[PDB]
Amino acid sequence: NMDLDKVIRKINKKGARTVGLQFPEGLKMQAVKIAKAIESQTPATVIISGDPCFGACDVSDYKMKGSVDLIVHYGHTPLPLKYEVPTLFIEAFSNIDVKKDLEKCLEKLEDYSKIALVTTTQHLHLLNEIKDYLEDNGKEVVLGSSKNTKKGQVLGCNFSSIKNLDAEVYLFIGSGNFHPLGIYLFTKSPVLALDPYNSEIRDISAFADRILRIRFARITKAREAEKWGIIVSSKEGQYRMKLAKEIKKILEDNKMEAYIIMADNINPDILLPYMELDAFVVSACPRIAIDDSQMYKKPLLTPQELEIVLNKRQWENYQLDEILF
Amino acid sequence: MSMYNMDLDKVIRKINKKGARTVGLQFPEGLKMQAVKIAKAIESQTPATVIISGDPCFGACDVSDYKMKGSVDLIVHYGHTPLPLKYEVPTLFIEAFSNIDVKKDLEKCLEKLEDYSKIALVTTTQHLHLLNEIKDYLEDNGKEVVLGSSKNTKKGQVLGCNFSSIKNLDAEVYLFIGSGNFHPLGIYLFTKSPVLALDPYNSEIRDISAFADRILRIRFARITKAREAEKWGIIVSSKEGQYRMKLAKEIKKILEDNKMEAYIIMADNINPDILLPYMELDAFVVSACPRIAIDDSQMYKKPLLTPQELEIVLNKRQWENYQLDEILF
Amino acid sequence: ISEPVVTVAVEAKNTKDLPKLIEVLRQVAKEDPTIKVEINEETGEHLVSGMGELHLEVISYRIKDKGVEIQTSEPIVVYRETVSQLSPQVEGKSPNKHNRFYITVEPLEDELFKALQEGKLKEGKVKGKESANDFMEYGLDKEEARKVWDVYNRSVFINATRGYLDEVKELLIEGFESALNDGPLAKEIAMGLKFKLHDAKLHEDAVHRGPAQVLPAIRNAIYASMMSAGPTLLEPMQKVFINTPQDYMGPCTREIQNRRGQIVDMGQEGDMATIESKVPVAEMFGFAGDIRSAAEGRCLWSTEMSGFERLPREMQNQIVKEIRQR
Amino acid sequence: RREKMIAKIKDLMYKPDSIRNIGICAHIDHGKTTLSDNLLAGTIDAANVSMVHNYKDEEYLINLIDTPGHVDFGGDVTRAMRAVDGAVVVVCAVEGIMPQTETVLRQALKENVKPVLFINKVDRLINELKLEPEELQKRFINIYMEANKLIKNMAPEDKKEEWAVDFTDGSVAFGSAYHNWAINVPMMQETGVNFKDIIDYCNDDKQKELAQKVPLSEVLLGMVVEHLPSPKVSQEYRVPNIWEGDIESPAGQGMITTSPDGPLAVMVTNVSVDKHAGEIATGRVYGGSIEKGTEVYLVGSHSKSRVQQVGVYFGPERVNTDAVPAGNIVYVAGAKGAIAGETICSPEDKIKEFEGLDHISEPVVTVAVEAKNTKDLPKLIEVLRQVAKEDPTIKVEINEETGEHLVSGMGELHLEVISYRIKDKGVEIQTSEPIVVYRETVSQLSPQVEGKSPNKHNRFYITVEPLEDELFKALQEGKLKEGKVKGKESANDFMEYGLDKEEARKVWDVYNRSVFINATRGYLDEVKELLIEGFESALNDGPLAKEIAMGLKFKLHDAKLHEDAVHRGPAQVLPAIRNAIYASMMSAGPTLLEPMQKVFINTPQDYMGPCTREIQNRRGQIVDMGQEGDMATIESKVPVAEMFGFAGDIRSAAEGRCLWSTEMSGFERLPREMQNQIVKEIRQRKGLSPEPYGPEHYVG
Ligand code: SF4
Ligand code: SF4
Repeated sequence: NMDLDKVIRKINKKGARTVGLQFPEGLKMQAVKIAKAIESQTPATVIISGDPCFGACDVSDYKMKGSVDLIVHYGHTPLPLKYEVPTLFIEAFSNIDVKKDLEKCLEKLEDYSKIALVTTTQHLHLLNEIKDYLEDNGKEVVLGSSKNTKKGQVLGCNFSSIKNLDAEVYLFIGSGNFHPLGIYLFTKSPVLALDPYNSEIRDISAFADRILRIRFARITKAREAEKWGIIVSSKEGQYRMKLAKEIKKILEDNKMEAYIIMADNINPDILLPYMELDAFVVSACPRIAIDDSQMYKKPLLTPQELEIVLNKRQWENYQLDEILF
Repeated sequence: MSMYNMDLDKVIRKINKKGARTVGLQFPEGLKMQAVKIAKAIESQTPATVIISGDPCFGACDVSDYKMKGSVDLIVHYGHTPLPLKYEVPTLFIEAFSNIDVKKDLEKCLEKLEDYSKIALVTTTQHLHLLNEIKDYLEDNGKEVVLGSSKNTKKGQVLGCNFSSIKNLDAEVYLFIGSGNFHPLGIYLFTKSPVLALDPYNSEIRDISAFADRILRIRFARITKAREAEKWGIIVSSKEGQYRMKLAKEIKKILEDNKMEAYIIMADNINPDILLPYMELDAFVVSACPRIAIDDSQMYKKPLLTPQELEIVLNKRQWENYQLDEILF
Repeated sequence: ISEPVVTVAVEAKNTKDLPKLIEVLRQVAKEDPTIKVEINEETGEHLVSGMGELHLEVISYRIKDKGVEIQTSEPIVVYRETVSQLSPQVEGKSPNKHNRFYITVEPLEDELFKALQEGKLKEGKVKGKESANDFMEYGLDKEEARKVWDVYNRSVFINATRGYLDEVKELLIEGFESALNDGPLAKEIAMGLKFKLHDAKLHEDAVHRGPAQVLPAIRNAIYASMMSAGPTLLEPMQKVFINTPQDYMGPCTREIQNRRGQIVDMGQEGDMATIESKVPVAEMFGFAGDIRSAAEGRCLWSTEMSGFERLPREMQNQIVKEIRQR
Repeated sequence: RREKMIAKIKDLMYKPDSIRNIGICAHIDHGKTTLSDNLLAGTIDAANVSMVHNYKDEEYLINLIDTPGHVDFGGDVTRAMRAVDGAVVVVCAVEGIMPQTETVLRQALKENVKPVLFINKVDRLINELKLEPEELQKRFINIYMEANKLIKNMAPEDKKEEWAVDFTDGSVAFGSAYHNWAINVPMMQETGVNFKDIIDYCNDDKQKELAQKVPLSEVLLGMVVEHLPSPKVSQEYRVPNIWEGDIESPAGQGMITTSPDGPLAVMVTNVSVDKHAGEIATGRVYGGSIEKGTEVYLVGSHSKSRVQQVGVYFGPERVNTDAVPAGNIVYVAGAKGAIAGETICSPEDKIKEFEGLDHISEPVVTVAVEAKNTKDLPKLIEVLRQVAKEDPTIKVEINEETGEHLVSGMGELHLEVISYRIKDKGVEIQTSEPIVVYRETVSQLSPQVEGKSPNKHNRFYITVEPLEDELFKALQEGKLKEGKVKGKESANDFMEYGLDKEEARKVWDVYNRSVFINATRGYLDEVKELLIEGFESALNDGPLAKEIAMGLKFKLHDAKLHEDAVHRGPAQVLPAIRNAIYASMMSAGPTLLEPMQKVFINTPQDYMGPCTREIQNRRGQIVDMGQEGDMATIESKVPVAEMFGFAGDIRSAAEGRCLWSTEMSGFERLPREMQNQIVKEIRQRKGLSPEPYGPEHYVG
């Protein structure tokens, strides 16, 4: 839910002639309704950023620079990124009825006493309710926090907050099964996910088996590769040029060729012309390699997976990629 | 393998002379093929690190100056003569001139031009260097040939969004030397004149008028549909050369003046997938490179229109004055 | 209107008389309510869809009333598509392979189809819940009927996702309409389909699911489910009434059979005979010529709609080839 | 010590008359192992074990060669028997002559093996049934009557009397291999044991006393020297039935006479990659002399290698040797990658093959294996690459999309053995139920068909025809390298093997028994490479079932590109060509092909009817029908899809007297009436759309 009255508050204060709107693709179809309201209530012209947008890493402050005086960005908690354009982050808390999914969750959590909670931007508002519920039903509830992440909150490349909980089980609240996968990989504890959208409850160790094996296969094919591509992103929150250049030197030290490729959105199509390159390392978002591996013919590896390739980490010690600041 | 002169020589000596230590390489999709070969050679001959731009690149309007700001010391951009637009980064243009000889096709050119005394020559960038020899042949065989220049385009060159260089020549025929329908297509739509095109690869000389009329009848049908549209998008591009926000906003107010809704949407690359979310919008007007709306319209269910076509929808421009839009600096 | 059976393409000889060719087309469609018109944004042809050869011929004539110098193509038998068995549940996967949505498709109940065709049941997205009375009135079992999400292009798309389906509603309706516009058989308008949502799941969040994820998943599931239900292309049929002198009885009966005609009823009044037959519209092109020679001009004949019946099994492969090739 | 024995073996190996090349023929629980081990005594499971034995003031060199008896791996059975001249037939005295005993004895007799009979587990007759001496006599005589029936039916007609087994002259003996004692009638008339003593020693558990002056190894190896033939004696009659050559030829005559002077001619018996050692081929020299550091031409490989270390056996150990002459059992290292059954010879003198193939091993059944714990994984890959090194018929892929380790081999049983062999290496795995390998092709020439890109302004025209059989077969049998056509006047080779000259010049890439060929004269030099990639990608998963395509000519006729030469990239070209290819194949009568086996049965001729019936029930075609003595040979072709369970069904149908083999025949076309069903099964199984997208999904 879009927090329109607050957006309006901020627009009118800061005297906007022109306002940009940013959404993940999941929220874009509310851009017209919001643009229509703001243009009705203020003298401002609304510019919808029509750009595909994954996260807080993906602010179009360079694209919208000069075109809009303020950016309203929905669905994300801001990162430690130094915003050029004035920006308002609206979390857009879930339009949900969480209620008689609580008892179902309790049912599946019978075996466990000390529980860690994890959730995402859109469900932050539900933490306390569910924490106090579990406590009044005999559970001990621990919520992680960290430098970047609020109490109980995580991101796809910021799992720091749940590294040090020592809970016996972890309950993730929400959809997106990258998050529970990350929880499972880092904690190596049983992990349940409640998807409050369609009421699905599930163990993520199951879904990990078959993904880990796929990653393994990827890695194994990559062991044959003699020419590598190293993908970096022009997205401000994905930009890891330092790392990319370190990886290049590493691969060259292992007497292989490697070439740095920089792009905004990464997709299979944009690797298609580099036919001499036999595999790729992602020096941008850790999710790309993991979530979209089925879309790429050639192996796409996280930097951790490349470590495995080079035998400078064991498969024993597989680790997701994380994006620090 | 090299169909085009990439002038590795020049790029390397200027890189070294200027002391650049990180260099960005931008290729159109026709030359991305060579990125790795090129990259390997530059890294073997300089201690500079090469950054290959993986993003699409349609033209000179689409330099990655913004994106690579701070990241590289120098951009080498291939395949185009530059638009004179503002550079955030040191930028070298390499045009990548074709290694092709049209001499062997000039006889059949002459036969196909029995009916024309006054010719415009036109090419695109990679065949610019061959205009001389074509022009000399033609004039030695009783033709009068004119080279058009303009503020934006070199002598005898078109681009899909600037035909400025054939505006005031008023010839019987325009002879295009190049590869694809698009450039001959654009010259036909702007001039409504005889347009011949020599493909110096097919060795095939073709009159474009048939395909042009086919296109135009589909543009008619798009405009027909757009007349029922009540809620509109105005598409704007963050592409350096394609940014026309002034016009976008003007069109906004014009549509509102005509009691319709209009919303500006800005992005980098325009494709049908980015526009699927805006379910409310019935048709779209393209303030970016006009050629998207013309060339790719079959990929879009909803009508994509140039500003000029919008004028026809609103009965503010005559059907007889259907025209391509242009980009000028 | 005389339910459209023949569609012919008409275009302007001067591509500049175009502004008034639009006026001409909308005048012709106003003058004759049996003629329905649309300009193909996909193709660039202005299509005129009418009630047979003669029905279209009147419209191609009334381009003279509008003064548009035009070419008019030979008419095509405008087909509709349906399915002959129920399908097992077929899964559509989202653009990333991120969502799996399972649908079963089966031929819609005759009572419901009739109710839609004869206008007892209005078309469109089933929004108001208490208006579910309409679905019941049109023959659907009430509790099952209230799960209808769209009534779209002669079919119904229905939701059995409990809890599930919570994401996609608007996108699924758009995808339903798009799926019915161009069916599985040869991209012909679909008729008389029930689409049931059997199961559903989703990988990424519901704030990473947009239109490029929902649209492909539903669209691919829907085509695949229709194709696995024994998809049938159908031709339009006519009830054909021929009134002729008895003298030409044998030749007239021959002419009917030659056009895929089967005798329905046969009445005699004095020296005259009235013959009631059923025949496909597709097989009756140029019928004025054939029926004239076969009866020495004695027969006067006319046609009424008998439905968009199934095109014959042995002829289907060729007709599909011709349509797809075109 | 050892030195003395090894000197004596090197002295021995140059006399063919003083060798015995022998094997042990037994039912699976009848005590082959324990006899083999204990025989060596005066464990094993090896290439071969050698024994030097004194018999009547003369020394003899006995090679106990491995002789598997798994009757549904009949290739291995028959190959083993081909190596041996004599067989110790071993029968449990309680259970008598078993199905399996008859079967393996019969193959021994067929390949000109002289049998000698040992009745084992005498102890348990006398413990279970307590016979009178006359009742012992009569059970021995009954077993040796059954033995003699198989010798009278199967043996050479020259030999049916001489090779028959006789109690009198001691070609039959009895004892217990376990308790280390054996006796024949000649040993009874040397020690003065009667049948009553044997019964007392067995009842009173005094079997160690007995063991002492009628030792298993002395008695039974004496019996082997007396009764079983030398290589020199044997090869005069064995050579023509083991080898199909010109017998008047100098290599032929050199094998006949057991000439170390002849052209070298050897047969590889097994090859085993050994745990501290390397890869070794154990073999029999029929003729000539193999030498260390010598070049030797594998006739199966149509190739060469140069022998590093030659040697012979000293029990289960191997003694390195300068030369190994004919009549011996050989170990060699540096055999290239020669397999079991391989014909090795002199290069320059280059003999004819003992055992070959009529069609190179294409794997026809695929099974999925994974490691049960997601942690033995990196080692599972070491196990699988060991397996694939030791067995070249087994091919292995790792699915990047799925994470499965796919193992493709020669049949259900071949793969069963492999997923067993994984557990000997110690990856705890789960094995899936196996699938058949299909191949896709087209049966007609296609119309010219247009493939359009997403942007609808790029557009290629191609036709597909079945590739010419000459070209297909020359790719299959390795005359022509596959891959991108580089050297241009190499188009000659395509001409030679049946393609037209203008066709040949314009062949562009070759791949999956297929060729993409360029009908545009005059251009394309950027897009060429993209077209190739699109082509190869398209053939990896064909249209019908996403199975490997083969057997195709693609002709590129004509093509139009709307964009600039230098604005056109793979997002235009690759869908356009790849759409063209599927559409063109679908308009060429697309065909599924199934793999087929040549299936060999040997079974007594009462079971002719049942075995022929069982083959026909599985869509089998009878090919040829042979007859040797009491038994019938059946040659068949049978589809691989109808061969699951066959070992069970044909055991019942022939009361376990079946010995059978398979070999790859190639891929027949699947029948028309079958195809729709089978394609729907494969697409169902892969989670594809139930019907396969036809020309409509590639047209506009
Ligand atoms: S995981 Fe990737 S998309 Fe998500 S916040 Fe991190 S960098 Fe952005
Ligand atoms: S059409 Fe114009 S704006 Fe677009 S790429 Fe070509 S030159 Fe640039």
